[PDB]
Amino acid sequence: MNVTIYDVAREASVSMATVSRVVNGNPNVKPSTRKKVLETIERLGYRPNAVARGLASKKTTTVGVIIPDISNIFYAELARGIEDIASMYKYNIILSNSDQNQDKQLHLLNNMLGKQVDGIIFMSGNVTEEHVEELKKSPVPVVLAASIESTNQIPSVTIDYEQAAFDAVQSLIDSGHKNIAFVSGTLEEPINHAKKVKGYKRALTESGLPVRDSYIVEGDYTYDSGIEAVEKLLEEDEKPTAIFVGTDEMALGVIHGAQDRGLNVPNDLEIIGFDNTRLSTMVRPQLTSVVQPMYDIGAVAMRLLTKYMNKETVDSSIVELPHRIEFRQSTK
Amino acid sequence: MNVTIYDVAREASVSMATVSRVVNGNPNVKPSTRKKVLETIERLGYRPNAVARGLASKKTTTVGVIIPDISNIFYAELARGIEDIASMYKYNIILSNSDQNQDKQLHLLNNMLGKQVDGIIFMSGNVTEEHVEELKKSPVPVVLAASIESTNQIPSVTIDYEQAAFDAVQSLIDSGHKNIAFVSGTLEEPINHAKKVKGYKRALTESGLPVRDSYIVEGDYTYDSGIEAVEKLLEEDEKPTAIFVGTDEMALGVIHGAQDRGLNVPNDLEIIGFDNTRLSTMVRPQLTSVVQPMYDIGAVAMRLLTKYMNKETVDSSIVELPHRIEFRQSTK
Amino acid sequence: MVQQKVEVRLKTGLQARPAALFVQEANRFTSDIFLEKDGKKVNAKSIMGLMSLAISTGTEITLIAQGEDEQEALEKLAAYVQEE
Amino acid sequence: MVQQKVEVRLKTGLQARPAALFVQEANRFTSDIFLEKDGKKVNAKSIMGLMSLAISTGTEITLIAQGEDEQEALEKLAAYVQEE
DNA sequence: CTGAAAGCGCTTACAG
DNA sequence: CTGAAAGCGCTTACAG
Repeated sequence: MNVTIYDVAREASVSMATVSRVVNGNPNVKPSTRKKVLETIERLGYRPNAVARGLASKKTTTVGVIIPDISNIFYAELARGIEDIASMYKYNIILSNSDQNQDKQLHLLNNMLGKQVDGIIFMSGNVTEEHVEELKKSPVPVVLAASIESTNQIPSVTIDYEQAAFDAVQSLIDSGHKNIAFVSGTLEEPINHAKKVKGYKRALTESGLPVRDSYIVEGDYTYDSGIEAVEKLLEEDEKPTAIFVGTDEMALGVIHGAQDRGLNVPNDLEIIGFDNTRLSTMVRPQLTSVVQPMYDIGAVAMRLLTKYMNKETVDSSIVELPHRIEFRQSTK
Repeated sequence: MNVTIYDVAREASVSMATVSRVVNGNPNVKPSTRKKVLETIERLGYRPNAVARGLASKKTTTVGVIIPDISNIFYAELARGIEDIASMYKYNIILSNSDQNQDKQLHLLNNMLGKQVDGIIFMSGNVTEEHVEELKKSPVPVVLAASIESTNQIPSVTIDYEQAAFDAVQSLIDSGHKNIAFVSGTLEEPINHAKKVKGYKRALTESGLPVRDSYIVEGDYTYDSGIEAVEKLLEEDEKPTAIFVGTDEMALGVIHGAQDRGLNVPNDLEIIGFDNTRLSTMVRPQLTSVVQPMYDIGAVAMRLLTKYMNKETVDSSIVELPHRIEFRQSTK
Repeated sequence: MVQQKVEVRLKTGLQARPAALFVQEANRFTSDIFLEKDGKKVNAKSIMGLMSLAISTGTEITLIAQGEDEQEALEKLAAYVQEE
Repeated sequence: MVQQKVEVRLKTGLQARPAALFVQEANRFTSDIFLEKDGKKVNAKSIMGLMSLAISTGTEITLIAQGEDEQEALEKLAAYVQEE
């Protein structure tokens, strides 16, 4: 603030352009004089001005993250991963919540973009055609996380939500279960009606089981939204022998819905969730869930992004980590 | 990047100093010419450079938050609150994790400080004498969150962890319970051995009950760390009739520890947790917990901080929101 | 100056983000707005204040509005806190 | 070039932050380091690679180290993944 | 209302 | 290795 690169040029009897060379660290100075410069720095408390460096270097060492809601354990981990890999590449971060709505996103976007970010990790449950054609001309590199967008005109690390759903809904089938419903989140989120539902129905039809509109009910994403659906199933003639859920909490609120109706899990019904949240092992019975490595999805998207700003070699802009299933006390 | 305030000075036939007046919005320009300026801006796509404005205004419109670990639901909410109140005052944010260790904190600190933040919300489980005397001379305003630091030389919004513990440990007492243990987190965190434990023991001694070192056991902060402690209590002669826990998860892992040992909650033991996490209502039985308004603690600390940068009137630098208790299926 | 005593059918009450939304909602009105709670009243367009009361479910509170849009304001605020 | 086949007594395995720590741990060695998994091997100082294998508990994997501190490296890495 | 000028702290090419 | 100079895009006081 008061001690500049100028005042080091003073106490160092060197040139302002010298002082810069030492801080940034570019080899090419007299070590004999170099240290002459590293002394004053420690001696004066000279903290370089990241801003002054920004205007002149045309780079900031900062990525901006647009994330739905940092208060949900789900996006939480995702955030850490991004934060970590970034803190590892000496890249600082700018975070904010998009509340999932559009006119707030494009805003955060265009904003950060003016803050001069050197990059952007962006994740939303809805990547409207608009945003794509918007991100596409961003002056700085972009990379999506946990997000789905059909064209693939933008680099993105994501997992195969369809297989995920499929490979789980099948688990049920191989266990004889021929009447398994699916408790889903907002059906409008393409990462549901275009990935999970199809992955769900792909498993039924593929093995020759029905596909009626009485096994796939909607509802919000929290605990409660799961207590409802359950009720709707027992109180119906297509007795659901088991259920697939696109969120752990939801499931957790379905396990309960049923025990309150006196039924026993799994003797009366096996239930498999989605995400494998630390919350998963928290329930009783223990919830078997579809693993979605969020910490990894975030770490990769950032790491990938750094491998763009620094202009390294990308071999694929469609990265997909794998998945599994953690069988527990909710299934045979 | 290519369209500057200069190029608007061009297409607007106005002065560079004119163009600035309009963007920042300071009344004092010819509305007739003002609009002449707002047109080119929309017409050219002129996105101002937040950096150039930063070097010249000596203000950035950004606070930096130092937070322990953004992956724990606890700090999660805390983050949202800070993020919200900030996004409300048009103030951008910079987040990072201190992993709770010191040489990483002072680093994040001194770093952000060089990034030129206009302020800092800082929360850690340990505010060593060092950091204080360090924060104290920060060139920009600081404010602590959920954090404890005895001297009070730094503005901070916090709740009364002692009362909290007291007013909860008493609940037990009025329910006859005279043998209640306390499952605590890292005892070394002043926000435990200097706030909760005393608040715990203040309740015993005050009502004339004992205070033996066989009711207050340590253990990590997660689910598992709670399964242990429980075991240590049943398998002991000072039969714990109930237990107080400094974290919900921990408790949640104690409720279980006991049912697995066949005992019944609460007939065999009432248990009250701490934080009142959304995870609280997730358990079965439902966990009665000490309410600690994190979303509020964060929103206040930021809001307070804004009411410092803008140099408004502060009436207290020791803000404390209140607390309560959410009785549920874990107590009579 | 328009006044009204209201319940708060909110589940979280006036805390957490709901609270925070209440305040932003309040600012969509030019009318100085206020919220009284069992005696202490604070500015309802201020996060500091509103959050210091920690108004939980079941509590009844008087809300005050004085300005061009006091009816409009009040209409909305009470409405919001009504959960309904 | 020093080699070793190891289990991975880790509870989360080589995923989540543990994974991420493994990589930072790997970089404290000048020795080019690698990790083989059932056939595919990636750079162990690279987050991209290590995370694409998604190595969970119970899996045995060969780790390779070639450099001034290959023993030192290996000693530590295998050690880490050993949970023990 | 409103130009012209100087200055924010660093860097980046350009001559030694 | 290494100075001197110009320039990053905006703002801030200073004269109209």
